[PDB]
Formats: sequence, C-alpha cells, structure tokens
Amino acid sequence: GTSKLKYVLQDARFFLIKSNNHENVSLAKAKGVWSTLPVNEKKLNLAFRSARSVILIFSVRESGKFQGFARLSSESHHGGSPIHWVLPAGMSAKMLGGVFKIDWICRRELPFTKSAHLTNPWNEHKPVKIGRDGQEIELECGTQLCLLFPPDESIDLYQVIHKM
Ligand SMILES: CNc1nc(Cl)nc2c1ncn2Cc1ccc(CO)cc1
Repeated sequence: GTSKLKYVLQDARFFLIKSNNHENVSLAKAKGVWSTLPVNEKKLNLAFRSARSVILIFSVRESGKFQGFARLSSESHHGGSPIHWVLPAGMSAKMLGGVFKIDWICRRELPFTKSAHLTNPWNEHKPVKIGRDGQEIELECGTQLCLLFPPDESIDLYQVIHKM
C-alpha cells in the first residue's frame, strides 16, 4: 500500500538531482550514498536539519525519465571511502568529497511523460522535470511526483520511519 509512503513524505522537502550519467545513479542505488557540488551540499545540509524528511528525486540527463527517489539519512561527511564516481568534463573528484547517506524509497523509473501535469512553483511553474541539479521542489508538487512512481515492493519503509 501507500500509507507508510505518505507518512514518510509528510512535511518532507524535495530536491531534484540531475546526474550526468547512469553509472553514478547505479552506484548510488548499490551503496546508498550521494555526492553533489558544494553549492548544493550546503543546501542539503541546511534542509536535513530543518525537515523530518529530505527527499532526493533523481534524473539522469538525456534519459527522459526519473530513476527513483531516496531520503537523506545523514548530513554530508568526508573521509569515509573513495567513491568511484564517473567524473564528467570539468568535474574533478574534490568537488564530490562530501558524501551523504541515503535510503532508497523507490528504485523504479518514471518517464517524464507521466509528470507533465505537475509544475513546480519554485521554478516559475515550469514542468517539474525542468530544473537544474539541486532545484527545490515545492511540497505539494514533490509529494504528487513521488506518488506517481510505480510501487517498489522490494523496499520496506518500516526502518525508514524509525530513522525519523
Ligand atoms: C555523484 N554526483 C554526480 N554525478 C554526475 Cl555524473 N553528475 C552530477 C553529480 N552531481 C551533480 N551533477 C551534475 C554536474 C554539475 C556540475 C559539474 C561540473 O563540471 C559536473 C556534473
């Protein structure tokens, strides 16, 4: 069912994560970690202290889809292992040393065609698929977007609710 999912999303904050390639999203799903640029790392750390749940919604550039969503379980921390991110052009490894731990809520895909009816007030009411890495998604839009994803029956939200 969706009841525990709705509970997790209650009063959550949502942020759009735009990855340049699938490999980093695959690594994030396997290891439960994410890293972003310093400007967004600061935003996520502020949000983590401010909200009962902080939700990252992932989209690989040019894929035309979202690849799932996850809840921050910690602030960023350095010096814990060297994550073998595939680094885009202009992207060095020192701009990813901040590692957040995340718990996946859904690892299923959602095509952009299914979210065309949702606009984000914090990005000029453009379709929620549109936005830069780190763009915040307003509560109602973010909640409805997460509820569009196919259910991920491999995930038990009981442990996530306890992290809260
Ligand atoms: C592990 N995390 C990430 N993995 C990937 Cl492949 N792209 C990301 C990630 N975070 C943000 N972006 C988009 C971006 C923004 C700025 C530059 C600077 O050249 C490169 C890429």
